[PDB]
Amino acid sequence: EMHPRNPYRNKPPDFKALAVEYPEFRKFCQYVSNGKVTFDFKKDAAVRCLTQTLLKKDFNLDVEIPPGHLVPRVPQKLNYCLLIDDLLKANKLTKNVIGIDIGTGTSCIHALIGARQFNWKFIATDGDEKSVRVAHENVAKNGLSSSICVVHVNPDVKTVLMDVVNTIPDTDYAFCMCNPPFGEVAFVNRIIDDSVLLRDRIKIYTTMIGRKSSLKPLQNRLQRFGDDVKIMISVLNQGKTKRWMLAWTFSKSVSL
Repeated sequence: EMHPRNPYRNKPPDFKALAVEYPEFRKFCQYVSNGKVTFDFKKDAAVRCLTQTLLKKDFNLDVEIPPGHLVPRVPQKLNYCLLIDDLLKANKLTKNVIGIDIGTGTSCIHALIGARQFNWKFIATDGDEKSVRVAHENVAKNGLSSSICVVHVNPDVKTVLMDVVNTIPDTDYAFCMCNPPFGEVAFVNRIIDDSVLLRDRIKIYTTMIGRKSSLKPLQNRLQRFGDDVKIMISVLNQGKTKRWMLAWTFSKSVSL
């Protein structure tokens, strides 16, 4: 009941099998006389290693998450990827899928997961320098330099996308992912300012959102374009997590 096509909905990771296959992960597994494998989720090292192990075993991705960073959760990021995959299916844009990932984080997890599981290509973007260092490192480790292009942006500029879409000027991109920096209204409104430009150059605009009451103004802004744009909102899995997805398109050739 996480997501219909998520491989983790009905095949939860077997921590004993992961312990056997990956020894650096089973140091964080508290195997005891209980007969089961016990795992502490309240320690950051354990969650970091769990994410690393899942990426290695299920996506052939050796990734480093450095200390003091967000620890990505593979199932939820994969849910975002699949939600984007379905809309490309409906609007039949599943040929040469070039997308733009914003705020990739330290690990470009959206870019790597898309390039591995969906064969996508990405223009990846982050505003934090150590994160772009580690992003270049991860892309080069996994050999996806021919699939993901990682670009640093100075966060001072209003534009988040127009400095990026310059990278390849003869391409009309398919979509953009974003995980906003954790207030959010200003960031997403900058994205929307880029959205009223570059109108059909990017077919579908998407972003996650964490703050609850950030939806009312943003949507208020989007419906200010009236019939010119289409708007859609979606949810995530795990229940207790509080994240939404917001998508919009000026294209009439698309259907959210």
